[PDB]
Amino acid sequence: SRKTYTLTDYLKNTYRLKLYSLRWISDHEYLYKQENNILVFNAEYGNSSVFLENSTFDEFGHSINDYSISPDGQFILLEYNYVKQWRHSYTASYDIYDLNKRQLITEERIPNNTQWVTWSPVGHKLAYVWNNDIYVKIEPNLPSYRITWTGKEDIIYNGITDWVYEEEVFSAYSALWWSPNGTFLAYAQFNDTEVPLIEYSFYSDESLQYPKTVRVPYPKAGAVNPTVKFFVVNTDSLSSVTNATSIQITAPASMLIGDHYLCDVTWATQERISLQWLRRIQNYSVMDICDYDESSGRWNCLVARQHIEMSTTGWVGRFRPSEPHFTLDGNSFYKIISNEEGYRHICYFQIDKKDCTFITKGTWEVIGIEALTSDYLYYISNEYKGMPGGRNLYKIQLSDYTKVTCLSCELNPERCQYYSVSFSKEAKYYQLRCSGPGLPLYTLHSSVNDKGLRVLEDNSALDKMLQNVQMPSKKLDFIILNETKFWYQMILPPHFDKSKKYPLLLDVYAGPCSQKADTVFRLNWATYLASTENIIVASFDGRGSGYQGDKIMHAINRRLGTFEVEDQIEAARQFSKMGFVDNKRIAIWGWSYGGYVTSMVLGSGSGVFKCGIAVAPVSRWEYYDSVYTERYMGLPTPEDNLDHYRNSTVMSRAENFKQVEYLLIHGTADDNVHFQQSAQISKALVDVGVDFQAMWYTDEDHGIASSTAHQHIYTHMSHFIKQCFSLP
Amino acid sequence: SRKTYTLTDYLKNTYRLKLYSLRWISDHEYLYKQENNILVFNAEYGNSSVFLENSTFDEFGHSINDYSISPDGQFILLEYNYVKQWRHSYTASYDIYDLNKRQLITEERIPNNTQWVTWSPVGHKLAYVWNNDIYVKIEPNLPSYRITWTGKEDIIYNGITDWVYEEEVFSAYSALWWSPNGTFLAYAQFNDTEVPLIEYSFYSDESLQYPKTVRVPYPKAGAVNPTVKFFVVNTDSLSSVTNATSIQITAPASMLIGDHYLCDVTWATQERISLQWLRRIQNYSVMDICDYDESSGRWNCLVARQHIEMSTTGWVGRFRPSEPHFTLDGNSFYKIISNEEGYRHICYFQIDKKDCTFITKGTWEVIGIEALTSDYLYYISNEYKGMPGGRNLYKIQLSDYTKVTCLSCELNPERCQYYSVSFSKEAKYYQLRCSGPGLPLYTLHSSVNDKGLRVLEDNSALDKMLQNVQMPSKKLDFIILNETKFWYQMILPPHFDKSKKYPLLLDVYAGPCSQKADTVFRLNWATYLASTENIIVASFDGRGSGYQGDKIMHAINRRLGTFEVEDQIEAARQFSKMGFVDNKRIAIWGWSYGGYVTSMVLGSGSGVFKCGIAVAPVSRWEYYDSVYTERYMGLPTPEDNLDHYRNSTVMSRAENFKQVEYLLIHGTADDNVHFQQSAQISKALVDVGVDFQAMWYTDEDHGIASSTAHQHIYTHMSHFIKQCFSLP
Ligand SMILES: Cc1cc2ncc(C(=O)NCC(C)(C)NCC(=O)N3CCC[C@H]3C#N)cn2n1
Ligand SMILES: Cc1cc2ncc(C(=O)NCC(C)(C)NCC(=O)N3CCC[C@H]3C#N)cn2n1
Ligand SMILES: CC(=O)N[C@@H]1[C@@H](O)[C@H](O)[C@@H](CO)O[C@H]1O
Ligand SMILES: *[C@@H]1O[C@H](CO)[C@@H](O)[C@H](O)[C@H]1NC(C)=O
Ligand SMILES: *[C@@H]1O[C@H](CO)[C@@H](O)[C@H](O)[C@H]1NC(C)=O
Ligand SMILES: *[C@@H]1O[C@H](CO)[C@@H](O)[C@H](O)[C@H]1NC(C)=O
Ligand SMILES: *[C@@H]1O[C@H](CO)[C@@H](O)[C@H](O)[C@H]1NC(C)=O
Ligand SMILES: *[C@@H]1O[C@H](CO)[C@@H](O)[C@H](O)[C@H]1NC(C)=O
Ligand SMILES: *[C@@H]1O[C@H](CO)[C@@H](O)[C@H](O)[C@H]1NC(C)=O
Ligand SMILES: *[C@@H]1O[C@H](CO)[C@@H](O)[C@H](O)[C@H]1NC(C)=O
Ligand SMILES: *[C@@H]1O[C@H](CO)[C@@H](O)[C@H](O)[C@H]1NC(C)=O
Ligand SMILES: *[C@@H]1O[C@H](CO)[C@@H](O)[C@H](O)[C@H]1NC(C)=O
Ligand SMILES: *[C@@H]1O[C@H](CO)[C@@H](O)[C@H](O)[C@H]1NC(C)=O
Ligand SMILES: *[C@@H]1O[C@H](CO)[C@@H](O)[C@H](O)[C@H]1NC(C)=O
Ligand SMILES: *[C@@H]1O[C@H](CO)[C@@H](O)[C@H](O)[C@H]1NC(C)=O
Repeated sequence: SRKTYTLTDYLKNTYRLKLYSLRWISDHEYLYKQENNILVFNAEYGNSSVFLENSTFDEFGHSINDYSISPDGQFILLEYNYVKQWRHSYTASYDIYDLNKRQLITEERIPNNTQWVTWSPVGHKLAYVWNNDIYVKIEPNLPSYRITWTGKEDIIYNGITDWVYEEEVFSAYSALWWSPNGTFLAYAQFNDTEVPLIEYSFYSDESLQYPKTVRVPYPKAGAVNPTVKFFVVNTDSLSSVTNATSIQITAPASMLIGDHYLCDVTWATQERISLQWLRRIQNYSVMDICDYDESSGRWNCLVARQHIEMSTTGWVGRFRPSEPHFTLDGNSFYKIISNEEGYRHICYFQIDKKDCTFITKGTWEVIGIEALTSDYLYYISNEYKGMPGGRNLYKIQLSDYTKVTCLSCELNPERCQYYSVSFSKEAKYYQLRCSGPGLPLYTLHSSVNDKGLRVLEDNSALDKMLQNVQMPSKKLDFIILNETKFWYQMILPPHFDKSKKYPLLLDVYAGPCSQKADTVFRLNWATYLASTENIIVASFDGRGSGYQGDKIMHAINRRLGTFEVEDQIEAARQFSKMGFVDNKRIAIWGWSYGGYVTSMVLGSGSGVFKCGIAVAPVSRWEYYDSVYTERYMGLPTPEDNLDHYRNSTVMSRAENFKQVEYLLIHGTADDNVHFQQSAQISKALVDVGVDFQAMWYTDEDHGIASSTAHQHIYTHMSHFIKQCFSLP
Repeated sequence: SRKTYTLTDYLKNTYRLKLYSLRWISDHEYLYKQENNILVFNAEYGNSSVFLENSTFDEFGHSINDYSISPDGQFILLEYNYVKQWRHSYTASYDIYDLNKRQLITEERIPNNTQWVTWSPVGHKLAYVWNNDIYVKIEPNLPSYRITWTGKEDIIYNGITDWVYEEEVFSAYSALWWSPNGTFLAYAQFNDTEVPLIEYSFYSDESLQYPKTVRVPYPKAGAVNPTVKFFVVNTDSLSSVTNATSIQITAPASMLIGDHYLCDVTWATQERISLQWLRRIQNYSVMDICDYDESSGRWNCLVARQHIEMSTTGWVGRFRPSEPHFTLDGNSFYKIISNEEGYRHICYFQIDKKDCTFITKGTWEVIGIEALTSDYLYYISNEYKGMPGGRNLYKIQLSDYTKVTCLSCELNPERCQYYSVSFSKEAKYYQLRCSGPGLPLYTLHSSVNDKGLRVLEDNSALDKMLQNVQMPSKKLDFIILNETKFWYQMILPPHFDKSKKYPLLLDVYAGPCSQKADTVFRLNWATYLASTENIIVASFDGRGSGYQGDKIMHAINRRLGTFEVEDQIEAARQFSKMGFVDNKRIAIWGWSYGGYVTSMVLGSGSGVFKCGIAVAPVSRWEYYDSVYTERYMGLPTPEDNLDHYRNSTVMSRAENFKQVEYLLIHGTADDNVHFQQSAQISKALVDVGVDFQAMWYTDEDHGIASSTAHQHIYTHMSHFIKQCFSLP
């Protein structure tokens, strides 16, 4: 066809995927960003109208980052001056705008540097965090009622997470949860007094004469963790001339014996809070159901209705214990739980009753409970066809658990095998979101019929463009390594010939609960390596991987660095048993956990790999964070699992790296997997005679995310792959 | 047959130069280590006696780092437990041993972690620094007096230097100076209170979980400097119940007007100190000459005894104002001053007189004054043959300044063109120390007659070893740019011929006062590049270089990054004009200042250089230290020289590096030229799109000089020059 997908197209984004990201604002209405105008669309009858003329700029002159409308409709927040912190955390400035008047509130403004803002779910109350303390505005033009006073930089956090709870427990900076009608404000406080700092240099722009040492409370494996308290405040009874009153609700006594984590907060009703707790050995978990009591102000959590969850073989959850989806009445909930057969399935709990009824079953897993109605529960799963790498929407009839209906399986079954869903409020309308194996398809539905109303974006211009390109295909299949299936994918070059020997990259992540063999569509680096340079970029899911039952996933418990690494050698070995793969040209690469896994493969002495690349790798598990590492490994005490902590290091395999070419990459401002880890790889290689290639990225974080640095890292890695595979 | 000088032979140190490391202890005797038996030798007659046996000090329990015999012979310091700090500084443990008995001094011992130790010049007194304070010890067994109390880590340095005084002022961790007979002890005090810290990480062993942040008071260009005060204690009047009085000698009013340094301390007489100060703009210096009185104990410095040394065109000194050489009576002195013509020569000063009288002149420079008797002043110079990178010993009859006589020129004129000298006490004997261009040759001589007594070491065993190895030859010659001779050296391959086109490396330092073209013999990395791989390694001293007058040296004044860069490029243009060099295979490399000029050459755009390697380079003069930088640059203020601080960065040349292959190298614990400096080069290259090779070194300093990291850096660089020059 004359043309390929080049590296320049990946880095500059020539061939664009169009998304259809909408925010629901009611039970029937949503917002979309059509050009620079924000339109509201009525999802029943189809019609739309312009809500924001004046764009993305003009209301003060500032380029706006977000447009959060209050749920009653009367007000709007304009977010400006975004300053990224870590993965979810940021600071910004916040002007509140009156929509019934069309004018700015210059009375009692939210101060710049604000860490978090959230409207109450009803009305127009605000709660915001600023300087580690919570603030509450009853009206947006009236003074803030301050609510905590204990906040201090790097030490006490009220209403926002610390480093490790952000990245590793909640997946979020926020630690405010409102009651559904707006009355109570629940919040968690974190305490980082005795937690040790990672210290790293930051060089800044050229004019900064002395480097800044950036210092971050960060527990690594075995270290002193943070501590957690949990509170509730009533907002309707805040005194205008006295202090707020925050009633603590203490964690259950089976948690207070050790170090523990608060891992979930979901309000069941206006007067009921569900709270999951996790022991530091993350295989024992306790939910409290905590009702208010109007005669005392307090929160009682009767131990009878608390629900225990545990693991005798791994850890509770996929990363954390799963979220309960309550029924409206308060008195029951559904929750994803691993069953007796090993597989993760929906389970119905009744508030004062032990155990659960499994409402789903089989050799496959539920991914998430998406929406709960009077008569249906909607869920995504990988059930369809026996493929653990596809996603489809389902609905269980709650009066007859045998009446499950797939709502997305058959809509376009060759093009669309990987769905997600965004439901409106009360679940009246649902936007399906296909994302492979053909081009992303975005469609709107009503829940009454399951009939489709409109097609929101079909990716037509993306299609028409890509018919010029010699595009690669994806094989998706399995290999039976015992009796059990293990899944894989291959991006194969265009014009692929089974009687020709191609070079073979493994893309690797490989960590606990990962998935790399999937039906998703991607325009990435691997698309350039197959399209232009004729490399098969394959990828394997082995022992330790997710979405397939705990006999696969929990294979790696107390044993990181072993079977996820060894089955990746077996995957390359197996692909080279097939006769379209060159034996003399087999690279391996990953980022992060895959950087780690790549280095352990390179240092195993297998013979199979000529070269590899490790970007921002872990190298030794005592250098990475406590919450993640000890979830799988235990504690690095010799009463526990110190022997495997020490036996699983990249450093202790340094000797075998002279059999291989090696590129090591890392960002010097990595707040996540610190530059330490790569500094310890490189020193071990130096101390044993091996030669390798290195590349630091000055000031770049864990994602190596800057536009110039992203262009550079992939250009450098391309030249490494091409020299290794003998390509001009 | 014949083998070749390989990289393995360089690294493992196969062909070893024997030196002759003697140490004078009298006017007629020296000590020399043989087998860890230290022997004393008699100079005239040549006989020896074993003074310390190798088997003695096994019972001690430790491997000894140094021996230091007292000037009366009654004692010895045994230094052990060496722990390097910076270039000259260290911490140690010290036992004293009695040589009239044969036992250790058991009580009143020098503490552990002592920073510096020195005997008085006559006798057996001990001044030591520990915890930043001076302690005096009149007899080895008696309790130590405590001279100072103000000592404080990182802040107050009594009798030792802070960072910048160690590196750039004294070349020495020491800041004690005894009087010749031992009655007085003088000291500097540095005050680093407001000097900004520089911060960097230290990762340490694999077992260290959090990286430590090293912090060092370090004044960068323009930043607040340390201050200085100067003191003298009479150590024959220390009270056993009260503190020692320390009389402070104050600097001249013409130094106290702004910032300044104390740059030389020389005792002239038993009651006469010479002190030499330098303004922060280092083109003005004042020598005070301060006499004691027994009338009060004050030290009065007469202004009718001050001598001013200015510079009209650059800075005072080669690196600092030169050391004075007092005659015995103390009333007159000789020092190396720049004459009217710009060339450095010996000037005879008389104390009360203003002017000086030149004792030498010509088109060459005096390197050092090495001895002063009543009849002769002995000096090293480059006069011989017109060669600015040769060295020879001279003597200058003080009764007749035209009766100059070269003591070393004609000894072995083909083998020996680079000398140094060590005289005995009172200058009765001298060791000459030839360094090339043949194998090093060590000889002893008598001063009364200039008769050679013996050969001490001749490197006979190395010469036998090298007859079976194909060694490279060395050309040392000159080009003529703008009517001036500028010298170069070429290390030419074995069996070299005029007809082939050889690839050319260009080794560089290039800094102010440097000399990379000389007559000294070396077995180095360049010897392997010539021997095995057939690479001409070349070197050139352009403008800015020393030894050739101030018309060449002060060309670079205020102007670093300018003519020294231009002239390494023009030297490589010129070397291509000779027909034996491949102009598609020029490369460039240096270390430190040489990595700065490598970088400024590689980013010039000249077309000459295909590749190069900057190791631990400067990149911006505001990141390097104040004392060095501002010597040649002024202050980085817009009232001074800011504009040229900004024009002369590597970063502002980043876009042009797209034309050249590039390897940037740096060790992360470099306390001298910080890892900051390469980290801002790489940011600049990234933010502009240019690929480059990188290499870091975890915990290596400015030297990159561990056994493992020395093997690894030179192996990695060897790969880069081979693959650039297309060599297998
Ligand atoms: C699809 C899905 C669902 C889900 N639910 C939770 C998380 C989650 O908690 N993610 C945080 C995580 C990225 C694992 N933090 C650790 C981290 O960053 N690590 C670990 C070692 C290497 C390095 C990397 N990369 C991720 N998903 N994804
Ligand atoms: C021949 C000779 C004799 C001598 N006596 C003293 C000094 C001296 O004190 N020199 C300053 C020095 C120790 C090199 N510090 C500066 C330094 O290390 N720099 C400067 C920028 C790059 C980096 C390097 N390399 C130099 N000489 N030379
Ligand atoms: C910071 C803090 O709360 N420290 C408490 C202190 O108040 C108490 O007096 C002491 C002895 O009982 O115990 C500490 O843990
Ligand atoms: C849609 O049309 C009806 C009026 O017939 C009404 O709901 C509203 O004006 C329109 N809504 C939107 C979002 O455009
Ligand atoms: C911060 O708030 C101030 C009010 O103090 C406002 O004038 C300004 O626009 C805000 N943003 C910045 C970047 O200062
Ligand atoms: C934070 O925790 C430390 C113990 O790590 C304790 O001393 C301090 O009192 C706590 N502060 C608050 C506000 O809870
Ligand atoms: C509220 O209490 C805090 C102590 O937690 C105190 O510092 C503050 O003065 C009180 N505020 C008011 C308005 O009384
Ligand atoms: C919200 O529910 C609470 C809890 O019972 C009740 O106190 C309050 O009256 C309700 N408020 C609103 C606005 O509905
Ligand atoms: C949790 O894991 C540990 C470590 O493998 C094990 O000893 C313990 O029995 C497990 N189960 C519970 C409920 O603690
Ligand atoms: C050298 O020999 C003479 C004569 O025996 C002796 O007096 C002198 O001490 C000896 N010196 C040494 C260092 O052995
Ligand atoms: C210094 O301490 C070491 C122990 O590290 C000990 O062996 C030695 O005897 C001590 N030396 C002195 C002079 O106190
Ligand atoms: C050191 O200097 C600081 C000013 O930076 C001053 O406060 C202190 O007194 C001085 N200390 C000594 C021992 O001179
Ligand atoms: C000075 O000496 C007295 C004893 O006379 C002693 O107490 C004091 O420590 C010394 N001075 C200082 C500043 O330490
Ligand atoms: C050293 O010279 C000084 C100054 O003249 C005098 O006070 C002292 O007596 C002399 N000491 C010795 C040991 O010669
Ligand atoms: C020192 O250098 C400055 C800066 O170039 C120059 O203006 C001045 O004349 C010199 N000052 C002295 C005291 O020689």
